[PDB]
Amino acid sequence: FVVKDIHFEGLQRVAVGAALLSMPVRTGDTVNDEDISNTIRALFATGNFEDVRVLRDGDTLLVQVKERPTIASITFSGNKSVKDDMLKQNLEASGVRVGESLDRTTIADIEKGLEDFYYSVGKYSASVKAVVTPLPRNRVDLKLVFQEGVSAEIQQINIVGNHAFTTDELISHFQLRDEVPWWNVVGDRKYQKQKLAGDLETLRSYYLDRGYARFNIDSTQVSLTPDKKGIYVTVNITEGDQYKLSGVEVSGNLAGHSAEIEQLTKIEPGELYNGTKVTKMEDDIKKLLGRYGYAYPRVQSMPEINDADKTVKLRVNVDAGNRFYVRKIRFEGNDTSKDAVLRREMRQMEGAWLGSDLVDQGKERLNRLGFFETVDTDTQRVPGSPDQVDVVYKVKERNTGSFNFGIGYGTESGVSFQAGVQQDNWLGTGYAVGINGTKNDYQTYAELSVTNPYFTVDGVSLGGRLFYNDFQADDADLSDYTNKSYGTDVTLGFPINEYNSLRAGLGYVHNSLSNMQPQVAMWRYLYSMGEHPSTSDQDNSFKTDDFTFNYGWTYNKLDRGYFPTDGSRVNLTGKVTIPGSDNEYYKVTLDTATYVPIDDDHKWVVLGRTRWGYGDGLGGKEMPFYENFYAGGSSTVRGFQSNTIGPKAVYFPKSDDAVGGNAMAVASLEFITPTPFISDKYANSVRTSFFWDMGTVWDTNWDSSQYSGYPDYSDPSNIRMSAGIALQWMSPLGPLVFSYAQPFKKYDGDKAEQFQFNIGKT
Amino acid sequence: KMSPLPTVENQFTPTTAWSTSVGSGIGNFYSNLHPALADNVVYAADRAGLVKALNADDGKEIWSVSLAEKDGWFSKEPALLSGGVTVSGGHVYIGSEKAQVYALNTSDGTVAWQTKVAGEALSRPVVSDGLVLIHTSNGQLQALNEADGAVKWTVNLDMPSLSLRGESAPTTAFGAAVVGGDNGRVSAVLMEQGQMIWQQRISQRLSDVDTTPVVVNGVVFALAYNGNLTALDLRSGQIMWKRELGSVNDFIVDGNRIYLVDQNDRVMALTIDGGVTLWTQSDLLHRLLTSPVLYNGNLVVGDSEGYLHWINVEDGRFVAQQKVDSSGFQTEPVAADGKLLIQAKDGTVYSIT
Amino acid sequence: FAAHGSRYHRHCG
Amino acid sequence: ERVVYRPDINQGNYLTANDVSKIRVGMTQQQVAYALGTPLMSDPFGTNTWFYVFRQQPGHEGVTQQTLTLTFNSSGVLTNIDNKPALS
Amino acid sequence: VPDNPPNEIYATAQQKLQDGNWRQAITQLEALDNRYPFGPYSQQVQLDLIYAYYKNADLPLAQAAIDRFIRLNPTHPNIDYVMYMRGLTNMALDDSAGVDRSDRDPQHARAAFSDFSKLVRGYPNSQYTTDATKRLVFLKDRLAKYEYSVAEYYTERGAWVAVVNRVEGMLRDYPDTQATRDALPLMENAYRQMQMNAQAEKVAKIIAANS
Amino acid sequence: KRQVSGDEAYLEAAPLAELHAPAGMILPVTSGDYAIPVTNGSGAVGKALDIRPP
Ligand SMILES: [Zn+2]
Repeated sequence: FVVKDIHFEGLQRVAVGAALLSMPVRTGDTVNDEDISNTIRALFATGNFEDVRVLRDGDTLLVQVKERPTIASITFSGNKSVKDDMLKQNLEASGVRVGESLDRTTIADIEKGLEDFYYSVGKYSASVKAVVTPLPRNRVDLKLVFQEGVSAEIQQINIVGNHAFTTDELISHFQLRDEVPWWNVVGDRKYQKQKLAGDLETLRSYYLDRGYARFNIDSTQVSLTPDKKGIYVTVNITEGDQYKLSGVEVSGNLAGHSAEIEQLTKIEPGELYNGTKVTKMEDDIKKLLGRYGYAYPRVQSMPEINDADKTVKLRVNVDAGNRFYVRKIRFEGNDTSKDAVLRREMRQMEGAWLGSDLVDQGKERLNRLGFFETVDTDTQRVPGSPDQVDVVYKVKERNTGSFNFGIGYGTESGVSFQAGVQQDNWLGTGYAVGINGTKNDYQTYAELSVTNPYFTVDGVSLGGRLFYNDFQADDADLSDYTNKSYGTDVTLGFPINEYNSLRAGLGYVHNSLSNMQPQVAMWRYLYSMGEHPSTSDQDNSFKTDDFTFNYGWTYNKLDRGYFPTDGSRVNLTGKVTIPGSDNEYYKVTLDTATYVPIDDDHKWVVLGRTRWGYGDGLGGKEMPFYENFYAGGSSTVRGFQSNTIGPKAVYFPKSDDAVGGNAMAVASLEFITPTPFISDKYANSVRTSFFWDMGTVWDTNWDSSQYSGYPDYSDPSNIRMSAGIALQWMSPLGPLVFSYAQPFKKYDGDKAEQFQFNIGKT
Repeated sequence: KMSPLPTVENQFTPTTAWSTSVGSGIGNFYSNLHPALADNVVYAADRAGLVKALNADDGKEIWSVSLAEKDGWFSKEPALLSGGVTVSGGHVYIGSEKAQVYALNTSDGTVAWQTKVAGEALSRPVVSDGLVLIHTSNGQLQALNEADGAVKWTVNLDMPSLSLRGESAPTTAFGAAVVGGDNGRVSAVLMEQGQMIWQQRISQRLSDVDTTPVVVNGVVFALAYNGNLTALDLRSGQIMWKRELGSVNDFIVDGNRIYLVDQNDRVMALTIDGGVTLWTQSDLLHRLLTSPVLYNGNLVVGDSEGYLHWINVEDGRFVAQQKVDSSGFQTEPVAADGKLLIQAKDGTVYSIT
Repeated sequence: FAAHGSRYHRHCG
Repeated sequence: ERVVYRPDINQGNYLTANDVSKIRVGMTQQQVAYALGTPLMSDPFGTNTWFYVFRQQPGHEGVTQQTLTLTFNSSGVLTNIDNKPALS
Repeated sequence: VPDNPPNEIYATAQQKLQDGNWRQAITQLEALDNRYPFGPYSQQVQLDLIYAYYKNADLPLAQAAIDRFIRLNPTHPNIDYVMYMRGLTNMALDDSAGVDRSDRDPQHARAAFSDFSKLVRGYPNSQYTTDATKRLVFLKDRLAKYEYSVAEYYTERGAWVAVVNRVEGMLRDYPDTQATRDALPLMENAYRQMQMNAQAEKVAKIIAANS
Repeated sequence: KRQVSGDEAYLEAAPLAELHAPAGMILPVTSGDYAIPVTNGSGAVGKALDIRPP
């Protein structure tokens, strides 16, 4: 047979010219059944068709073919466990995408791919089906239906071979969890291989930190329950004896700093081996070699062990490397935030010698802002220069605007509500604005604030606020009056060190008082101000306007933000009225908290707290009665009802109502011990303590000589005391703390409240 | 999904003879702990400890002892008894998850010897000519001399990346042991030193593990999860006939017929002479069943909902149904010397007429 | 005892 | 003033006595580059001059700067050297 | 969404594309392209699709359509139109809903400059060249202002090597722009601060010579 | 959002201006990458060009 022509049928989409180019045979060629078979198998090999059929017609080589149907629609059903976009990402494999061509023969591959995907999610019993429907013009649509099954969970975590420690102590630090109480927050019983590897390396570190130089992990097995609901984890370990440290030595390309490195490497004899100390020593060697301008200092250490003496000798090798210089720093991805907003956070200077630790800590500084989802870094050698590089940062922004709401309860103030909206990166400028409000039983508050974190390039900040307040005293168990106020402040921040900073600013406040119940302590102040209200009536009012100068200082070296075990925190604040205002007074406060561990494991610690306050008028006038100090309650002295400590009211026509005083002193001492009866797997999440409290409040201006029939409220000798027990943990509803204490030294007007608690943020 | 309970009329009314609780049960932990009977006394155990001996007839306690350590701030740690209870001679052998193997004398429960093995002992121990064989979680097979408790010989077996919880208890015939494996393989070892005689692959996620095997009249029968039932010669790993069945539960052979429970919880019958089915009883599907036993001319199978089903083997039809305990039944029943006993997922032990 | 606001506390002795 | 928590501000090439001491008159640009490293700035307005600057301002102290100016012939041969070890 | 022959599909689509909102004009276009991807209408459908995606502010889909067409048929007679539309598409990403936008990322402007340069170099006699030239002479100044801003930050930070290098690079790359003419006093100040008076005088001569 | 740029305006800015070289010195050599191509003729500018496809 000779090709007079080639005739096509069914080529509705695939080009006839493309097929004519694609066959191994052309017009005029001698053809047999072998060439016909080659043509049809080649057309099958093209992949555009599902059913190729060919024939030897009278005057042409006939090809009649149905092309592969084109998929025009993808739909899902029953997939609610996993996101539709996640399904779309998963189906990117195997050429399953809209607009392309496929066949029904590959459905099982999709089935098994989806099954494997949900197995990787942990849905070991999931099942999937597909339904396929064709359409004219050789179009086709498909739908996918999903059954999620049941997600497996970890049943037990077991360690065999340990003898030095109990298994619960080792389990307690792992990411995976086998027991989760309903009243605590410790995690979830999901299984992930990355978390398993992290737990394995944490277990290795836990033994390397205590002198077990010969520690090794033999094998690990993961087992599945026959119903495929539970997962079992078991690790095999073996540990030898503890080893002592005999000494260290260092050699290599030290580049002349050998004595300075050697003075850093010395360790006293008799200490146990410690991998954390070894790593810290080598990191300090890298840092010290890095401040001399080397870009990539490389160090390495291997331990030499002697099994006869149970001693380890440490060998360290150091390679200085070379010097590079930074030619340019570029940012990309910041399509909204200003360039300077990112460039401010860097620690590497452009046009200076490179520092790798500086680049990493600049990445961390940029990541701490929270404006970006992810941060990446790359160092690229500029072409044609042996020793110049460019540093490039990759960022992806996120929406910083949010609105938040909260609720809590406690004996101190009852039900509390919180609500507000905030925007941290206004127009990509770095400014922060927000509006906030709060309501308690006895107080209602609202404010609006604006803050510029960089008023000066060194970190000096500038901000202000505008507020409104509404305080009603009788609902707080005080003497009856009502105070509504508004004003505005402006303040500066000035950091001078990593741990402490200064503060200063100005402010204005306007006060309005009403419904004042007549009493001698209040009307002393009114007479001092020069007003003579009517003793028999309750319907008096008073107005004042003041300008104040504020300052402060804070010191904070605490070990960690939650459940600290070491450090101290001190805060001092002041206030004074500049001339031209109505009142003339000053006030100063100071409080202190410090932790002193008594155990090497930092599970037995001692806590001590204090609080002081003082204030008086400048001349002639007195401090207003609404600026007084208060004591008692869960915040100040446990065991006493809120605001009950101090002087008491004396009406004009004595009672348990407290009025507070213009001087205060409070002290406390507390012992923290491990919880006795919680299982060790999560015993560290609950803190239990015993305390001893004391404090007093007195009014320095009380003229005792004219009021012999009443106690002396100017005497600071009336010290109150109490002692008890308290405990706290993180509830699913939020932070939670309980207390029970009994006062063993009280006076006539003090009302006790033995059981106190608080739930959530208040 | 799980099928609802069937409706039947009972040709006889089984009743509880006596019941005695033994501490807590195995809980929700999957384990192999089950009671054992010999010489008209019954031994049971708890996961925390508390090995207890009870007389067969009255069910009253004879002696009790606890293996847990009892020192602390008013707290104690469990011993995690997962290995099954078997008795031979005057000793009682129980395994533990802490890699301990305990031997308690029958007279008073005092420990005779205690030996630490290479891993978690999960299979029920078997006793043969002074040696006890234990299949550990990490794939090691060890033999301990029953007199002193010392290790005799050890054989190492491969372990896949993922497997089913549980291990295959070996069986012994003609001085050589036969044991399954987690890699879908059956191996035979000589008893004295541990020389490997022959090995064969039975199976086709990719999980494929084995139960205990059984040997009769010179041929070896084996079964593998999601795999193939097979018949093997004792001389070598030659294969006669094969079918597409798989189960993690035990199976029983009698006369010329084989009874088993499918992993899909389907009861079936097969012939020894060839792989052909006699009848199929498929209505308890996806209810978590247990391995079957033969008692009083009937086939008795527990249910995880706490029901006990009686099946007639002549045609595969229900004959009875009973509710026993609300806790459920996971472990296998045991029947010997005219008695039938079972332990719930709770510590209660039942004696059934 | 009385329900002063939402808190429950002694207004008595 | 100086009291605020500034970072460290490094600028320019890093120089040492062992490196500056190796420079002799008549060496080529390639040898000078091998000895010290490529300079971060040079004269752009039409003279073959290289400026080496070593400036530091660490912590809570003042500035310290060293300069080293090298003048090269049109053939690429060093002809004059000028070392100023202290800031004016 | 009703099924129809393409003659009145395109008739109705074009009738509601020449005027009215784009939100329904797009919808019949993807329906026509999806159901009848191959046919006489293909090229016109693609070009109208690009126009609709651009004008409806669906910029990434417009990018995808242009990038598909430009290599699907690089021999089309009206390739300059698509090339200019890519230029417009890239230029449209450099602003958003004023505050000065110069400080932000300029990569889109750089891509737009390259795109318009390729257009004006490839097809001098095309009708779009005058507007392309105007857009790129705007883009040059926009690119210069970013380097000016960076130098103005470093002159406040107090790093003088960075300032002189930035201003020198700006002088090398954008020699004839208002940003460079306003930015060279920073170079003079940095030279005077590093006690390089011999160079400070030369920069002073330049600033004195040019107004 | 950002639909304003689809009807863009005010793209016209100040023209470019060359720098003069003082006596006895030279200016740095231009990179040449961002050099503006020279053109001839005239055409529509701004709104006067039709963006509608052919
Ligand atoms: Zn009250």
